[PDB]
Amino acid sequence: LALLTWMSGRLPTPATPEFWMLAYFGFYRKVWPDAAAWLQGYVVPLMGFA
Amino acid sequence: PRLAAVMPDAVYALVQGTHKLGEYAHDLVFPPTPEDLRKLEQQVNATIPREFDRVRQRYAEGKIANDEQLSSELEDASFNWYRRQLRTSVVGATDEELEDVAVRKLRLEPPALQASL
Amino acid sequence: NIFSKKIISKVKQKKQKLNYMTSYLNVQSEHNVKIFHNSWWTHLNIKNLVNNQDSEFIN
Amino acid sequence: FLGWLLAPGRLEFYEKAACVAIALRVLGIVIAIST
Amino acid sequence: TVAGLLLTTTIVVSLYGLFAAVFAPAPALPVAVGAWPGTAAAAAVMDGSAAGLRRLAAGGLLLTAAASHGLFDFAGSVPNPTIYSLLNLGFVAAAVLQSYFLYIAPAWGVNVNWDTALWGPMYGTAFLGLVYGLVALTKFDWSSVVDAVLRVACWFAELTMWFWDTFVWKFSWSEKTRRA
Amino acid sequence: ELMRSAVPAPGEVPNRNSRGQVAEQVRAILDQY
Amino acid sequence: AWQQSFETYGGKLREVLLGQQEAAKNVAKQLDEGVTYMDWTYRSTGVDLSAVWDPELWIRFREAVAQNEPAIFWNKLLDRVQYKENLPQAGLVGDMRISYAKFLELLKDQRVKRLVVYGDMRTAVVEVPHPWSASVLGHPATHPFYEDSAHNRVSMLRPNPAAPEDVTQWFCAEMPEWDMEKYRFYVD
Amino acid sequence: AALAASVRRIAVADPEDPAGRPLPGGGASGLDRSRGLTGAAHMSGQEAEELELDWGQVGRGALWRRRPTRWLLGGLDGVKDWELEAYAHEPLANQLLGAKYGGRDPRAVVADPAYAADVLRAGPLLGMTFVLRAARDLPLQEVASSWRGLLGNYLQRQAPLSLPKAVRPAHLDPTDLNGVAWPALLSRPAAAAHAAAEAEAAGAVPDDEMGVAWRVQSGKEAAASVAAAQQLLQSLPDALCPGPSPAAWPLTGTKLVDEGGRNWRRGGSVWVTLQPEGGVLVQAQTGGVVGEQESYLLTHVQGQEALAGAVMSAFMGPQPLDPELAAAARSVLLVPANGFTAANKE
Ligand SMILES: CC[C@H](CC[C@@H](C)[C@H]1CC[C@H]2[C@@H]3CC=C4C[C@@H](O)CC[C@]4(C)[C@H]3CC[C@]12C)C(C)C
Repeated sequence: LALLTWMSGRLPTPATPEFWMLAYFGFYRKVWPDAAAWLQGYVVPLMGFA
Repeated sequence: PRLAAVMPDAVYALVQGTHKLGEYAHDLVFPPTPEDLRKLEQQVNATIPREFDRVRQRYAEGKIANDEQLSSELEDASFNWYRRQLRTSVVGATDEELEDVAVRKLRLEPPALQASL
Repeated sequence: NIFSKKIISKVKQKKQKLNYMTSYLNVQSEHNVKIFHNSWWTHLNIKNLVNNQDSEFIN
Repeated sequence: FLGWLLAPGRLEFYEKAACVAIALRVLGIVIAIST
Repeated sequence: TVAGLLLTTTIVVSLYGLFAAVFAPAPALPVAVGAWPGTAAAAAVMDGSAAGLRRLAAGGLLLTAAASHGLFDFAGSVPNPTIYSLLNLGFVAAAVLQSYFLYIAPAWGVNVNWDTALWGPMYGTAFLGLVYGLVALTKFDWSSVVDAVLRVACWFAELTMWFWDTFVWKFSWSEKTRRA
Repeated sequence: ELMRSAVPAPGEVPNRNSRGQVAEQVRAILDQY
Repeated sequence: AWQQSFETYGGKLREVLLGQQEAAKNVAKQLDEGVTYMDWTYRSTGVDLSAVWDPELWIRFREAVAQNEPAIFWNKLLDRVQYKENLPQAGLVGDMRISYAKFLELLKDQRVKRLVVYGDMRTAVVEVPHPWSASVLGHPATHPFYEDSAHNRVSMLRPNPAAPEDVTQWFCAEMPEWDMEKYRFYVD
Repeated sequence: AALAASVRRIAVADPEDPAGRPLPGGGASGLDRSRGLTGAAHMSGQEAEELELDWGQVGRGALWRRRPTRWLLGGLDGVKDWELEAYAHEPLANQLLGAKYGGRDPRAVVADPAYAADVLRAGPLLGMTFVLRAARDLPLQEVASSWRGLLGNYLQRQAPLSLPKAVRPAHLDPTDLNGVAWPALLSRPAAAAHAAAEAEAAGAVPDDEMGVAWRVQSGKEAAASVAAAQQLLQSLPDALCPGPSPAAWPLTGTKLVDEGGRNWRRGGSVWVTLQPEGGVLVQAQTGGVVGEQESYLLTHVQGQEALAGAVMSAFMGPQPLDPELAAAARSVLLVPANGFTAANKE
């Protein structure tokens, strides 16, 4: 995000395709398959269903 | 000027300053010992060679110097210790003849293990 | 504690001279930067002499 | 990299450049206080 | 805002606790093979003194579920915007008190980790009630946590710009200069 | 002599000087004064 | 003002440290072992710093700051920058190559004192003592390092009771490595 | 001693005179291969069998300051006091309990409380061991008051002890100070059944199949021993904490506790064993590098049947500290009664 705003000269918001490309590729395929296990093992026990 | 001389002085000053700051960091957190300073006193005293004890007594009884006469007194003590160590290197010590010098520099004898315990 | 500092500095320099002089037994010297005819062999491009003139399995 | 960076020739160039630099700095301030 | 999310999540969790508590007869306690084959209540069945207990817990969970649904679809305009301040008390304090009970539960040595349909929604709804006390305590605008996101994003951006210009490539080199 | 190490010590290795170093020594002592 | 902060926080930190004194000396070992080998940096940051980090230089710096002898540090660092000056220039004179078979033969019969395999592992500098500087025989070609009172060099022969009548099969002690005159041969 | 302290193994020249060629003896010695390790000593099976380590592990449990909750975040609320394991003599476990409760349905054997009173009263006969290790930082005053409150209720709420009858005197033979008679006791005429029967004719005839003539002591000897046990426990704040100076405390000066004199180190282990006749054995061991582990013998009291019964019926009794390890240990004490051995060293 920092480098994209510096280069293109504007921040990627959900109105732009850059934000969605970053979101999908980066977030969903690099951090989500692990942060999912993290939340499934740390925050969901607090709520009702285990 | 002469970077070849500046760099070693630079690194020496760096590490020595770090040592000083560490000593300060250790004397405030862990305050100094009141009497084991005498332990270190005497245990840095004990390794002073004999050729210097002649001025140590001269340091006790008043007639040390003004500030300059000692700084030319201990010089000859340093030098006679120097030549004595040179003779111990070449011709050996006082209780040691050439056969024992050849023994010592050939590393022929082991350190006594039975006498250790 | 000044007298000890002075006499031990004296014997320290003396031990340094003992090491740099002859067979002293426990002391570590210090080395110097060498600024002179440094290595003398990179001054030369001798490939044409050694390979006797007078990369296809790669790509 | 450092053995190439601190070669004697580069050392002498650094030294001469720094000498002329400090010289011109102090000379400029000398002529500037002289105004 | 996070008030709506809070209450609707308490809705979902309590209704699922009901749908899993009123549809099954009972779970079974592990036998712990070889545990004092005589007395000490081991290698037995659960009693008719706890099924009604489970149904009472489920009924209380349903009443607080419907209460949360009422408050949620009432204060969705956040008709009375300020009357619920009374039931606010009832909706939060007891909840926290609830947790207190469960917070003393390991002290009493009661086991809550083995069974599913009893203490799960217990701790869930209790912590969610404390969190609603939070939502009313610091009043998340639903755009303030987004502001914290933006704050940490700006800080990390200023970190990576420095890292770039110091260890990768100078910003004076990468960017084009003009006038000549 | 059975339990001696055969690896002498980091210390008991005496110094030995190369040619350039004996030249350095001879200069620094000939013009000691 | 900084000394005012030191004198203020020192008494507080001293008591807090002396309180536990059990984790405050294993946190020390964890921190020092983590700073020596920077082997934590990949999963922490994404930059595997262990490949450009030098443990030995750091350990030498720690020792030179703890015993206040900068040589222990400097003497090391200097031969890192000045590594081309330390290639052997004494026992190598001209075309001082040996052959792979000659080197193998010298190796099998125990005439090689020190083998120095280099970085690429495809080049070596064999070190072979002069034949008279190998054993402690009192040959009048070795410098008189070790002498008797009556100034006669010492020798350490033993006549091999199993195979006498042949001097080359006798037993004798070996000379300290720092007293040998050595050829330094090259080999691919 | 200097030779033994180091590791250097030296081959032996052949007594055959020709060449003095060292023999292929060598040896890996899996007890030697295991130094430098931390937890235990991997042993390649049979080697541990030929070492007579006849105490197979039976159950693992944990003393929790507060057991962990599934619901709160990650179960960090779980704080464990100690990590305890138990062991019991396997040959004797096959000998006594295997001759009576063996040959039936395992579930049916464990299902009746006769087996429960069996494993309760015949425990101290097996020389059962409990090895509980420190899992965190422990100040001695804290865990000491904890232990007092822990063994008070087990001291109060227990009945007279059930003890066997001593058939043979087992006098010592001072001139033979490492000879033991149990091989002769099993192989006296090669028909030791009849001689053993006419020998127990004097003392008593056994009460059941395995061969024990039980004798639960009467009204008296059931409170005097309990009073002496309460006294021995009354010496805990005095023996553990004598006076205000740690410099004279027995814990200072060795790595089982910190140098500060008021905390016990993690990895510290306590071993408990119970002889038949009310005798207690207790040892300690600071863990870590197997190459320098320090074992310590604490005390050896005798006749204290009350504390022996308290320990056995507290670890495995009707209301133990954790019924899970009690159940597991009873079932795994059943499993070798069929003949085999857990940690199968055959
Ligand atoms: C409920 C305690 C449980 C483990 C069992 C330990 C704490 C018990 C078993 C044997 C006992 C000692 C027998 C004789 C001695 C010697 C005497 O001087 C003072 C009393 C003392 C220590 C006795 C008291 C402490 C000892 C060790 C733990 C795990 C909860």
